Amino acid sequence: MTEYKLVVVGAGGVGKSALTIQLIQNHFVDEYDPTIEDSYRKQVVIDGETCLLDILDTAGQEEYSAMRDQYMRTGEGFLCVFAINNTKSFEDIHQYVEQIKRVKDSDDVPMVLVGNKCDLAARTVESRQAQDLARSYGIPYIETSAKTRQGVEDAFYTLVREIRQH
Ligand SMILES: Nc1nc2c(ncn2[C@@H]2O[C@H](COP(=O)(O)OP(=O)(O)NP(=O)(O)O)[C@@H](O)[C@H]2O)c(=O)[nH]1
Ligand SMILES: [Ca+2]
Ligand SMILES: [Mg+2]
Ligand SMILES: [Mg+2]
Repeated sequence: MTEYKLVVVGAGGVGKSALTIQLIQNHFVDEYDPTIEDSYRKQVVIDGETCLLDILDTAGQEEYSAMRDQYMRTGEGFLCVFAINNTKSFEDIHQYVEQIKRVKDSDDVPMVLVGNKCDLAARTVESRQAQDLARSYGIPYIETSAKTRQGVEDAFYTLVREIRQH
């Protein structure tokens, strides 16, 4: 069966682990344990096709930035996550995308931009601001809440589907 190698990236605390754990294990992680680098795998049917999701949950803490090249070499598609209540995390998205593009030596890398924590009302990144950034990349923008599950499957499955247009 087809295996898809997904990598979840973004600034510390934007909800990468919570997003991944909600997809794979169907519960919300309320506590904040910073990640170094974890792996998850799951068999899912997407558009009538059985496939294996291999998901790498990466470190947002800048301390582990040296590990980025290795996983950007391996990953097939990148979920680029910021939190809609954390403008700096939105501003940090580009540093992840620029490096993925260098490492891949390509402008056409399967990616989805994700504005997470859309359940929270303290919004400082407006959806239109993120839409404009996604448009410049030529990639989808999808808002999510790892807490309520809104958009969680859509974001990951859209990323699968971008690796398939590729
Ligand atoms: N309300 C709300 N809280 C969320 C959401 N996603 C994550 N959080 C909360 O935000 C905190 C950080 O979550 P986490 O998933 O660990 O972020 P991270 O991006 O994995 N951090 P790191 O880069 O250090 O591994 C946790 O307390 C988590 O419960 C969301 O969609 N909504
Ligand atoms: Ca919980
Ligand atoms: Mg984490
Ligand atoms: Mg503003």
